Amino acid sequence: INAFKEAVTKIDRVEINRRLELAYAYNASIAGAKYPALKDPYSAEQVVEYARMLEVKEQIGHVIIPRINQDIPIYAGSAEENLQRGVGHLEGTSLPVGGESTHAVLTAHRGLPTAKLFTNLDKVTVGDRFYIEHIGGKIAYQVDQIKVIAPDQLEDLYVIQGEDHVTLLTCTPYMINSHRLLVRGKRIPYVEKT
Repeated sequence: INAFKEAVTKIDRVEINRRLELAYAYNASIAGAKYPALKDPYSAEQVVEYARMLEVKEQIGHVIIPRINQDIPIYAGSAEENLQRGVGHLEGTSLPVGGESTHAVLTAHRGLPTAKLFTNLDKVTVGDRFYIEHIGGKIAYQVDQIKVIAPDQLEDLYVIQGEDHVTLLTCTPYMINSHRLLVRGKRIPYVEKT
């Protein structure tokens, strides 16, 4: 929410860059494999510390989607704790700080009575934009692909070398959840202007 934007301003640029660098290294690591053992976010299988460097007052950034007027905190891992309050990052996929050979997967709950979250993620079209905001600032994506897969298929979630992507992942059809609707953005130039 607001505790992020503010809490961020209070941190020193050097500290920030130290922390971003640690994330880039993580990402470069993931990019390098071979394929990470990826695991259905929608199950208990046991706090998470992989993304400590990005963590600022519990979150690691914010996901903005103008088309559906959503601005949702992001939390590391996909524990139900976090899916109750916002989007959860899927451990094994790139940290959502961007860079070539990264593919971050962000996942969210549809239909919750508390928050809407990715409830209206079906209204998102190719062409649309969303933004990840993190300790580093705000980066921009343009939806380049929307795809419906079976729950045990994952090829679509891996890093694509030389490419910079973020996928918003939810369940589908609405209220049947036999499948997974993936909305994947592709990094585009964005000059944050006051």
